[PDB]
Amino acid sequence: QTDMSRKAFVFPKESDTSYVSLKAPLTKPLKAFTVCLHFYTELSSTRGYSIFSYATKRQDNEILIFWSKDIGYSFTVGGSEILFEVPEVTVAPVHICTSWESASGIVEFWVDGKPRVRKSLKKGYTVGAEASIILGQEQDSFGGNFEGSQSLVGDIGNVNMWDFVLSPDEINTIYLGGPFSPNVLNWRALKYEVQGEVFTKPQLWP
Amino acid sequence: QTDMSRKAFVFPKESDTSYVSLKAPLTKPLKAFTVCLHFYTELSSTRGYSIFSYATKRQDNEILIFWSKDIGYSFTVGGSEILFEVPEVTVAPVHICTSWESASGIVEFWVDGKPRVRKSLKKGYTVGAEASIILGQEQDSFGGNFEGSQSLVGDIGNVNMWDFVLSPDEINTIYLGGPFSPNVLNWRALKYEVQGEVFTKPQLWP
Amino acid sequence: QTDMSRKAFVFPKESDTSYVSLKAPLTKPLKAFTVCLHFYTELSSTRGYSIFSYATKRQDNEILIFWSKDIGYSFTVGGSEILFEVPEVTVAPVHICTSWESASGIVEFWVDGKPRVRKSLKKGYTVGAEASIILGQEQDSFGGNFEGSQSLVGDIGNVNMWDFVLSPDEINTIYLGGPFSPNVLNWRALKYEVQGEVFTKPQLWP
Amino acid sequence: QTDMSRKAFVFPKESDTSYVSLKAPLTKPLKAFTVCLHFYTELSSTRGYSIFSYATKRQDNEILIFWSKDIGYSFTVGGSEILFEVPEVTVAPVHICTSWESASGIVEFWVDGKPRVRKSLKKGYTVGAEASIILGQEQDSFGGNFEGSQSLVGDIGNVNMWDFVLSPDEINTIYLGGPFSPNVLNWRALKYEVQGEVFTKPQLWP
Amino acid sequence: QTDMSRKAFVFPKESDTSYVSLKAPLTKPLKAFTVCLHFYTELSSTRGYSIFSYATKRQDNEILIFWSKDIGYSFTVGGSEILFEVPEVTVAPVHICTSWESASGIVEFWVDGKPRVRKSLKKGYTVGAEASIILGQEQDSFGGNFEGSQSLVGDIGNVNMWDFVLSPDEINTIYLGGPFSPNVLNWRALKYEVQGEVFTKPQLWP
Ligand SMILES: CCCCN(CCCC)CCCP(=O)(O)O
Ligand SMILES: CCCCN(CCCC)CCCP(=O)(O)O
Ligand SMILES: CCCCN(CCCC)CCCP(=O)(O)O
Ligand SMILES: CCCCN(CCCC)CCCP(=O)(O)O
Ligand SMILES: CCCCN(CCCC)CCCP(=O)(O)O
Ligand SMILES: [Ca+2]
Ligand SMILES: [Ca+2]
Ligand SMILES: [Ca+2]
Ligand SMILES: [Ca+2]
Ligand SMILES: [Ca+2]
Ligand SMILES: [Ca+2]
Ligand SMILES: [Ca+2]
Ligand SMILES: [Ca+2]
Ligand SMILES: [Ca+2]
Ligand SMILES: [Ca+2]
Repeated sequence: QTDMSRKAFVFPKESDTSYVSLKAPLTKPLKAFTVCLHFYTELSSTRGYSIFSYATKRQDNEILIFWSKDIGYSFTVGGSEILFEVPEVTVAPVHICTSWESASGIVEFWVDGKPRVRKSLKKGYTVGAEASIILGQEQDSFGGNFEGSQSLVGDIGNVNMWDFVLSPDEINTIYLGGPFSPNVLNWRALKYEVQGEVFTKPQLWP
Repeated sequence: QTDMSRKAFVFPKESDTSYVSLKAPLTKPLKAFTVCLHFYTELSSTRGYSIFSYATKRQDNEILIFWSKDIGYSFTVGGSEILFEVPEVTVAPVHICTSWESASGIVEFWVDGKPRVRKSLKKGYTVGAEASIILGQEQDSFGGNFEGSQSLVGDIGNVNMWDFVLSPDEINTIYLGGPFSPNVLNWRALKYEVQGEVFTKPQLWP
Repeated sequence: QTDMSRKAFVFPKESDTSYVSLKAPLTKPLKAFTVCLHFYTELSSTRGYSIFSYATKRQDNEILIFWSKDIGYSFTVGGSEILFEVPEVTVAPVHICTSWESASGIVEFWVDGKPRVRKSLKKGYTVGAEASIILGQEQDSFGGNFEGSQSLVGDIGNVNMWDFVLSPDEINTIYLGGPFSPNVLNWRALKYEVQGEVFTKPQLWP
Repeated sequence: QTDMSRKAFVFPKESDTSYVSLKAPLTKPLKAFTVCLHFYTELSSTRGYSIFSYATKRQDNEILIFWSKDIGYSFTVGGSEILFEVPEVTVAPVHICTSWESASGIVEFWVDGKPRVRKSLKKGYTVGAEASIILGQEQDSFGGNFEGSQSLVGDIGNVNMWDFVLSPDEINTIYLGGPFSPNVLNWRALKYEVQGEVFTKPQLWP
Repeated sequence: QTDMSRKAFVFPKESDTSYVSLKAPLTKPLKAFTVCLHFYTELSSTRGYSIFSYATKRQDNEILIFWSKDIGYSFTVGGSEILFEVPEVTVAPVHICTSWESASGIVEFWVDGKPRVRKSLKKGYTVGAEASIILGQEQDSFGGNFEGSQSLVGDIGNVNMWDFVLSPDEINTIYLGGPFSPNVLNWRALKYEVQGEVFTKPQLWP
């Protein structure tokens, strides 16, 4: 357990061996979830990068948040991809929240507290519980097989994960700075593991 | 009767068989009306879509609100079309109010509480009372014959219908969030019928 | 006498025979004046139109306010024209005030409470008193000879006329909505005459 | 002495013989000064014009503020010119303050209370005391030889001149409209002389 | 010791021999530092210029802050360069803070109180203590060998240097004018040496 309030992981330069591993107390498979986080990078105009890699032994992309240059945000659960197009890209810290529900397949994508339209993806699916969560790298296998061209170079922090779907009002308090209690991943109670060239410094965003 | 406050219909993906059917207790033909609603979609840059389809046995487009790509808003009553051009299109939730009067033919179109100029359309017409109201699809016949390329993909809600013309001051309270009583269709007392892949989730707009 | 507060004239569709005739209790010829009004139309990008036509038996353009497409506002007194160029045109309600002085020829043109530079026009002239004032059409003769391509299609209201020149401080209150006592044309005590396809509905602007 | 508060000089139309002559009680030559004023004109997109002409028997451009079309602001003291480039030109009232110091050659140029970078001009010079100050025309000789193509057409006022350099804090109060005491030219105690077609009317700016 | 509060150095015109030399009480080599300053110039659109030149006998570019036209900000420590690209350049006063850490190589770059992403540079380096600090010129040798095309023409002031890395909260107060205490270079206690055509005048920014 570590209180990571006001701190953030920083990946200074592109690398093949830098990443942090988040550990989750999972026991039941997920029928829905919600992931929120902050990050800041200039790469969005040069190439793409991995933002949040959640892998399983049977599926290297169990749930992945990815930025594809010139296209926008890429959101894939269970190997199937959906896109949230973004034309104008301005370099600044950004806050994303994204949720998925099995019973309906609806996926919500919030960017800086403002919601994007709702789309479908993997209706009826069930996400694996025994996962490997990695920041700063894209997983091709369980916790391994990283591509350096998918590295994240910059700051990442404030990651929080639930096992249900957050309502608009809850998403607002999360972005606005209100008190929320995650039940999967908690920034204020993080069990993590550092590997490679990564540092912990005060966060740049408010 | 269903109180749909803070809830909205969501059509996740393009489809040919998804729609909700609103039921109206009409007895006299309409000599004027006013229709208001919220909706949110990214389609406006890809194609056009149906926003509100009100059909009669003799006229498949008794009153229709439609978005034509690259042109703007399309408003047709009794088969006759009038346009409200829109050059710049920004993706976000939008609130539309539109009214029509027979004695004058004047049509008003409000977008996010700001009015567009007044135009003429079907002066002296009389709208049919035995209608079929459909959301998420365009009607070519009484409650049927849907085109998939006219589907609405996204959120729609807060639909309310009167049988007279609302004054500017009245429209304001509806947009600003005040307490009003619709007299044709009431979001707070909706008799509807769901069909296909459609869901009811908390609304995204305030 | 009619109190026209909060009401406005609407010319829904293009026509050749629609207009209202304002009646003025004039006795002395005008050595200066000031005219203010609201209007709202989309025509500004399609063609030109007449906003306020003040005609005399000897001069069909005794004082005329006109929008010439691609050029801007046209202001002519006694047959002589002056232009206030406008490059960017955005469709929305607009408030114009315009004054003329004989002793100096100075003309002011205020748009939405913001003034344009001062220009000269017909120094020493004297405007006729026995006039015909028409809204929605352009006069080629005393109260007649309308051209349909000069029609005004939209809303017009809040027209008020003085027989002297209004100061900046006064113009401000008129735009902001303060109490003024006109002595030629008074919206709150209007003697007018309707003709053709014209209607009276609540005003759209605040 | 005349208090010209809230009133302004207006040059309605282009002319060769319209101008006002400001009279200054000078006795010592100027080793530094500061000039502030308001003005409003549409010419900036058509041609250039003279804003403030201070001439001597030996030097027709002892200190001149000039707008050169497509280039920006032109500032010349003692016959030597320096430029403050301006790319985008928007038509509205503008407030300029400009100062010069001999010991350093530093010139400051403030536009609407915001400063431009500092530049050099005529270090060690000494400005003549027996000058002719003219508004609305450009001087080629002592109080004469006007070029009509250099006329200023519009409003000008609030001109005030010191014999020292105003600090940033002081410039702010001058722009905001606070109590300042000029010791060369004072709007509230102006000894001037009108000639030609020029008028005194209330100012358009606040 | 000199208190330079509210004052700033001015380099009026391009020159080869104008510069101020800041003197620092250094004894130990720097394992990290942070530099903050204000500056204002129009050159950014014409050519590049030196902002802050810190040279050693063995390295003419021990730490240099430089603006390269059409590219953005150039930041080099120990001869190795890293870039913070800037596409749009608007002329106005600007406040920059920049820090470097040896243990991590992380460099932060704050512009007008807003941070750019974190990058790596010269991890494990050690900056020399016996340095020559120059403003307004670029050093090719210890305190000499200036290129005129690298001159800074405009205002510079409020320069402050620490020997550690400032946190986001500290950078904020420094931008706003907080009670910060530098321990290398202090604007409120500057031991400097002036040379050439440079002047000390009140600062232009707030
Ligand atoms: C199987 C879906 C792959 C999603 N994909 C996004 C493509 C946008 C650039 C990331 C590639 C993951 P990978 O490196 O393991 O192959
Ligand atoms: C008869 C008027 C048709 C109006 N129309 C708008 C055209 C703008 C793209 C929608 C088409 C209705 P439809 O699918 O039944 O033919
Ligand atoms: C005699 C001056 C005419 C002014 N004119 C403005 C031209 C800009 C399009 C309106 C035409 C008046 P008209 O219809 O009676 O001839
Ligand atoms: C001798 C310097 C002349 C400065 N000059 C500015 C040129 C920018 C268009 C105004 C011309 C003064 P002039 O009319 O007496 O010749
Ligand atoms: C050795 C690195 C040089 C950095 N450089 C920035 C280049 C961007 C225009 C300034 C040149 C220093 P110099 O004048 O001594 O050669
Ligand atoms: Ca993968
Ligand atoms: Ca990979
Ligand atoms: Ca149809
Ligand atoms: Ca259809
Ligand atoms: Ca006509
Ligand atoms: Ca005429
Ligand atoms: Ca001259
Ligand atoms: Ca001349
Ligand atoms: Ca160098
Ligand atoms: Ca050099």
